[PDB]
Amino acid sequence: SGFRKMAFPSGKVEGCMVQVTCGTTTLNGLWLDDVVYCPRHVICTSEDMLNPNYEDLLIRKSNHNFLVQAGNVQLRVIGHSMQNCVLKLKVDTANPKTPKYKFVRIQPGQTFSVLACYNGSPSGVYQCAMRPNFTIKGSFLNGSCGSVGFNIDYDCVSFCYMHHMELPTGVHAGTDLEGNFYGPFVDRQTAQAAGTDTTITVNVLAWLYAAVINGDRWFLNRFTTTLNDFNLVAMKYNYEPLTQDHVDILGPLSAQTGIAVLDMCASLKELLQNGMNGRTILGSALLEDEFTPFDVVRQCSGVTF
Amino acid sequence: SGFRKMAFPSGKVEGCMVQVTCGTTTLNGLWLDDVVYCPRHVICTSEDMLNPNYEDLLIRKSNHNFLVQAGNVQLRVIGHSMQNCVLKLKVDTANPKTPKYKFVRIQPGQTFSVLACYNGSPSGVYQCAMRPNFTIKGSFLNGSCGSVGFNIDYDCVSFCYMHHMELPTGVHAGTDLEGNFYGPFVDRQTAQAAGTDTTITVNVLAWLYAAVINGDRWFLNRFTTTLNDFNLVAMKYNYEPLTQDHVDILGPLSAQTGIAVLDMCASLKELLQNGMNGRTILGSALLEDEFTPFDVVRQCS
Ligand SMILES: COCC(=O)N[C@@](C)(C(=O)Nc1cncc2ccccc12)c1ccc(Cl)c(Cl)c1
Repeated sequence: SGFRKMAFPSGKVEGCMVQVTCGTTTLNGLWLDDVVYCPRHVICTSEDMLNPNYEDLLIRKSNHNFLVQAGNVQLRVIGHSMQNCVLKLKVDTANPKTPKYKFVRIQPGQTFSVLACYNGSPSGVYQCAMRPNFTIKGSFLNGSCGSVGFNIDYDCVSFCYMHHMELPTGVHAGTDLEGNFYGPFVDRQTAQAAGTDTTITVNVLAWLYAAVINGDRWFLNRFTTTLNDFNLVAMKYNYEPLTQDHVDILGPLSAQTGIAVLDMCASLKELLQNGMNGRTILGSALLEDEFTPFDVVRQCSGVTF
Repeated sequence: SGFRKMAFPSGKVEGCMVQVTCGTTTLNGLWLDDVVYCPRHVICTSEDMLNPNYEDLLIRKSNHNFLVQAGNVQLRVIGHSMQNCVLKLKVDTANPKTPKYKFVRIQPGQTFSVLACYNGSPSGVYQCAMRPNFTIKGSFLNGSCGSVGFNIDYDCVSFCYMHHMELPTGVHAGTDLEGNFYGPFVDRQTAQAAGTDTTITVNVLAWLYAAVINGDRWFLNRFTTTLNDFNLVAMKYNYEPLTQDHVDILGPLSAQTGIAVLDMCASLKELLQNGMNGRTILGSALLEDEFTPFDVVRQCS
């Protein structure tokens, strides 16, 4: 029993965290094989952040301008290239702690673990979801840039995020490991605002299935709904539309609990219109949307890494 | 900015997780140096669970009855001893991945990370707190026994918990790494019930200070209170009494935010009386009590 917000074990990623220093800026880098990946804004100071020509700033840099530190060992930079918003520092040493890894771009609603680092040193791990507005509600302080988001698939680490910045509302923006931003964000100093967020519907439904698996049934009802009627109601409460893909994905949880997805939709529909009424689901007074259907299965079955 | 429930990086503890098998039972062990620590109930049979004599069952066991597996390598048991509710299996290999560590016994209200394992294999990490009733609200399935609770402070792993059992309410009971149970629990199938839980008041106040640091001030008020008047109100909502130690502990957060501890106590009384009114504090509609004053300072500086 129990349902906690659980991150993947961070050991395989901790062995990849390095400190990258370029001039006055110190952020984190991800050392995989003989390459160190980090946000390209490390080559930026104060005027280099306002209106920056990154190709122009990078051509002016030499390999010895980047001080890379793996623990107490300085890594020798032998090359530098830029792919989108990520800087790639070729080093002389291949990381012996390099795990089996992939660079994957995730979709909104998908969750991943974040290993928050400061000065190439891991300080915490947490689980969060790529919001529909492409931001992450992270916990980051100055110096966290270059902290990575990942999923662990069997023995393979799928890197899906690199932290670049904090928006004025306290939410975070970053890129996949190929330097492509998540959302309409750019890596510079300009007016950028996160779009109005929406709730990840498939994730709330998965979390309601997890509540049923844990003995919380108070919200269940005898009613069912059509997918169209549910989406008409969901749109009104700023909830993401539920597709037939989502209904299919929730199939195993529906089979395990004996509650059809559209029957669970009718419970969510009542919860949106009438509220919790002083009651809680899995210790929460709000509908949780940062557990995917796979996360629920993984935690309520016992999958290991 | 931001406030998340944050666990410590689990790498240093992952390198210590082994699988311990004794007869039909398979749970997790913690391999530190040449010793593997695990719950002593790994030696228990079917009829030897309601009233087990552990000294008697252990004297009947030999080193080859324990199959210890570190990844795909079978470790060789060369000794066995029992310290309270933990079994210590002396092995012939010192764990090369052994970090700088300590065994620390924590007090209720203290937080720690849990690395949940199944068959000596880490499946996930989460944060939780020692409840005032000495249980943890964990997420554990059968086979998670021997999973450990830890804190990491300046390169050193402080082991503070080892999972032993699930109570009938779904909450969990376990021991410190010296085998001493937290709470009035025993490692027997006897009728055991967790005492009625209470909210960790000092932790809620620390979390309200974290909300102020993050710009959330809606709950603040013009009032202050006496510690006695606060405790009289707190006990009515099943909140732990706030001691002068707690008031002292919240001093740095009080200095940083400019809100006196007893002034924040008056905010908390009002929150208890009125509720949230559709508003949230740090993305929560409930008062969070699983962040210590030390966690708040750590995360906000
Ligand atoms: C055959 O195992 C039955 C069982 O419950 N065994 C465990 C081992 C048990 O509770 N363990 C489990 C741990 N954490 C979550 C658990 C969720 C579900 C089930 C089991 C959990 C048990 C039981 C009674 C005692 Cl006194 C002790 Cl010390 C241990």
